[PDB]
Amino acid sequence: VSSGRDLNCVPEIADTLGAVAKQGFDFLCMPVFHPRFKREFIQEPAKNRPGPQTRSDLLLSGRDWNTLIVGKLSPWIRPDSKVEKIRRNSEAAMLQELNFGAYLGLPAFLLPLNQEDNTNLARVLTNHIHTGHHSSMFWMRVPLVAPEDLRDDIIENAPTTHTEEYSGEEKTWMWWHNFRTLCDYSKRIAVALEIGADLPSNHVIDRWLGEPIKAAILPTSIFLTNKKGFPVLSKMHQRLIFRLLKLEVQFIITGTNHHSEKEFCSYLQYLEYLSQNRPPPNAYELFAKGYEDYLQSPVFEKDPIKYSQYQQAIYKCLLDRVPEEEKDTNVQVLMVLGAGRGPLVNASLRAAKQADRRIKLYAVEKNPNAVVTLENWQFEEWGSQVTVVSSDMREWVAPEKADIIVSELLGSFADNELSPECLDGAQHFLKDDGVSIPGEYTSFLAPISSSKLYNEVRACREKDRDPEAQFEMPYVVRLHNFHQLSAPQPCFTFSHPNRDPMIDNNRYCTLEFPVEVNTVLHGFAGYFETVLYQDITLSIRPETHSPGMFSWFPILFPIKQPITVREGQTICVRFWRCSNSKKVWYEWAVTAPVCSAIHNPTGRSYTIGL
Amino acid sequence: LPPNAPACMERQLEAARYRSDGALLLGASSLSGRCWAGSLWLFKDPCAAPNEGFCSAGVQTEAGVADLTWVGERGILVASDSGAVELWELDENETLIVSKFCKYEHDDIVSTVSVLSSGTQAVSGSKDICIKVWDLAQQVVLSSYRAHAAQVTCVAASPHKDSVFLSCSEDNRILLWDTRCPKPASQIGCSAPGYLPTSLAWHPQQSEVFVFGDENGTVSLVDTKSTSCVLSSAVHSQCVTGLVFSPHSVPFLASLSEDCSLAVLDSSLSELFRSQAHRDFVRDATWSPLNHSLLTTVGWDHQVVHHVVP
Ligand SMILES: COc1ccc([C@@]2([C@]34C[C@H]5C[C@H](C[C@H](C5)C3)C4)N=C(N)N(C)C2=O)cc1
Repeated sequence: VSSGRDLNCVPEIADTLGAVAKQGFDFLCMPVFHPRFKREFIQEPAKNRPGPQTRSDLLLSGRDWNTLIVGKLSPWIRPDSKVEKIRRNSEAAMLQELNFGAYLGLPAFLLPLNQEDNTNLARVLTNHIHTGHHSSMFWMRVPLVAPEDLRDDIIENAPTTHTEEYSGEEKTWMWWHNFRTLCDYSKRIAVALEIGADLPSNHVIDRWLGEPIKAAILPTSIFLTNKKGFPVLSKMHQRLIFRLLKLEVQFIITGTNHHSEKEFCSYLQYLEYLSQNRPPPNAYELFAKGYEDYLQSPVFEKDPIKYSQYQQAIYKCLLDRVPEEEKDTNVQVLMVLGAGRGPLVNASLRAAKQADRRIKLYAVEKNPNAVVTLENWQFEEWGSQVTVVSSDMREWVAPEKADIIVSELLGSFADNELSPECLDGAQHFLKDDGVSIPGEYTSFLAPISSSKLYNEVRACREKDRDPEAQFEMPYVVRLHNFHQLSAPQPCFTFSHPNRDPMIDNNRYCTLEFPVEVNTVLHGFAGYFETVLYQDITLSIRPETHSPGMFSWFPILFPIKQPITVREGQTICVRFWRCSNSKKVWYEWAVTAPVCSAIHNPTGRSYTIGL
Repeated sequence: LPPNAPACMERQLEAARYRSDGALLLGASSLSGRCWAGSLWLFKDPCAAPNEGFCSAGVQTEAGVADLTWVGERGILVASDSGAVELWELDENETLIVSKFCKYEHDDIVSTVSVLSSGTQAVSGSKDICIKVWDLAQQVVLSSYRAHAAQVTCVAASPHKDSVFLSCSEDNRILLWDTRCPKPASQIGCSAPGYLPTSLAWHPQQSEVFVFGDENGTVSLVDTKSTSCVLSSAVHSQCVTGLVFSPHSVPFLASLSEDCSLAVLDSSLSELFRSQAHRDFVRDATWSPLNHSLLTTVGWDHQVVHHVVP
């Protein structure tokens, strides 16, 4: 566990850092200038105060400042104070403390969010960020519950607000939201979430899903005392620690030792005890460990579950097409479209031996690089049973019509998004009673909230192209720090073979998503369900997800501008699957609660080459 | 200088308290440099201050001193940055200052301390938003109160009532306390929530009236029973850090501020005396019990000024 110690009192910088390192802390959160040292910059004679203003930078090595010390803004600095004199002094002091932090080369600086108005605090910080490009981080100290809603009910004439306040309990998230909106979603500004004695309602903690949390501040006061006499945490407090550990945040310990009979190391020992006693990561979690939240613009042989289903689908199709009395006289002609390296071809052969039936295989692949792998396979192992087809399928005439056409939906050798158009142009060399594998597939859409992902898409602005083209294109992404706002609904379905007189792959779907929580819409997550044969299916939809299928990740359709969504409101999405004669593209827009621009019109930012 | 005492005194002087015999207690803290520690000093000769070589007693604390208060005639209550309330007992010969107890109970810097009328109990206000009632005999915390929403700026014990004390914080709240009530805190509010309260001072004779200074430099005279402001004056141009009454039968009010100036006011809050002697923030002020016309002030400029109020 990466952890740090928060101290507002450091008399000897060399001795204090050595003491916290002995306890097992990786870093130290300390003030760069004395917290009580109130400076004057405008009024005399306090303006001409003889120096130094703080401790020398030579008291620690450059390596120690860059890895072991996290900056802390002085508590007296109030840039949004109602007094003009305090406002101007805090402005000059904030710059003085921030510039000193950059002079030391600190990896992170702590600034507090303890009120509704932090506009001038945002203005001064944004100016410091735009004055020379740097990698220095800024951790915003925000509690889960405001201290006004945390106070003891001991004031006689002014008692605590006992009434229900759904939006009032989420006021702390709005302090952070308004601040980062003012700073124009800067990647250098993160959340240092402070956990109160009594946790708020689950909906308040759910607002922080998809937020850039880099630190978790845990005070000594929230720690309970066990039967032995050691610092522990409640089951509800432990639940949040397991959630925060998955987000890979840096847990910070603040306040004096309340369990005085045991040293500060006991507080850290419990956090390291929780990480060693957490639920084990599954095959899906262990596969994509470094691929978390990293979005790629639109490995496969390493998934055995995927081809096991294809093998079972062909095995079930063969038995249903040829009875036990015809297991030698009737030969089933199978056509593998987009054969690639031959995993679907091998799965087709394994199924024939399992069903004990006669098969004639045709490995179709346009990519000549993959044809080398197939032709080496059909000479060293397969033989006369498999006939590799590298010719242009539109010109090439089949010796006989196929019984079963087997293909993959997504893959490096598959046609991915162009699966309907390619299967429609392949059903001509298929028999009248012919079966297609997969026979059917449905796409699913779900509204998501992720301020972290929106900022990652925002960072994808490239030169020599539209400055908003990054929002008008889908992304393959491992959905980690995000929040699904509503249950995924079916968008469009395709069936193969399609014996329709007028085959049109153009689609237009309208989906209404009911949202029972206050949130901010950042985009839409795309999933899919596919029927290979009868009950045998493959799915990336979280509800019906195929166990151990890491080969396919969900797609993401982002929106140029985020949309505020209230409790009870409905998100209405309009999706278009557009198909021309030369290209195919996706167009999307939001109509409720507010209207958005039609994304990717005429496929200007994204198009799949037909 | 006496044994155990440090060779040099910290530049920033935070507290100056006159003992009933005439001796002066000094609280210095290091707010800049290599070491950010604090120190406690005693001067039987007030004119000898701030010179280290001519002092009665001296000692160095682990961290800087934020506030100080006399515990009878030999005890010294310390509000430390370490988040601990320290009690330093004076020697039988009054030459050494020994540490009786150091309890780390406040999560942040203890900014203000006030001994309750009995002299066996004391109250502490810290940046951790908490207020604690301490027992000076058993060295423990009797009650831990969290009524405020921001850092507790000032705590002032009632002159003769033990259960009664005042507390103010950056949440614009002035609370009148009474440990005899199930709900001890009572928000003694004004007609309009103006500027943040910074200093508190109980009246010595009238146990029902008090004075408070705000961050805008205004000092207000407020009665507890009337629960509304009747008289106030713009005394300073910057935050009022302290307010101290004289030992007179009809006391004079000494106002301290960050504008580096001292001010002495009457019952109608009108100015009588003003001193620009300090070139830095005026921290503490104490009237001599021997000479009621004499007033000693300290600041961050390492100056110990002795004034003669007319
Ligand atoms: C609502 O618009 C969407 C657009 C594309 C998709 C899908 C496919 C995959 C597959 C089956 C479906 C048809 C074709 C082929 C596209 C969905 N494309 C990718 N890369 N993913 C992961 C999908 O699920 C999903 C939703």
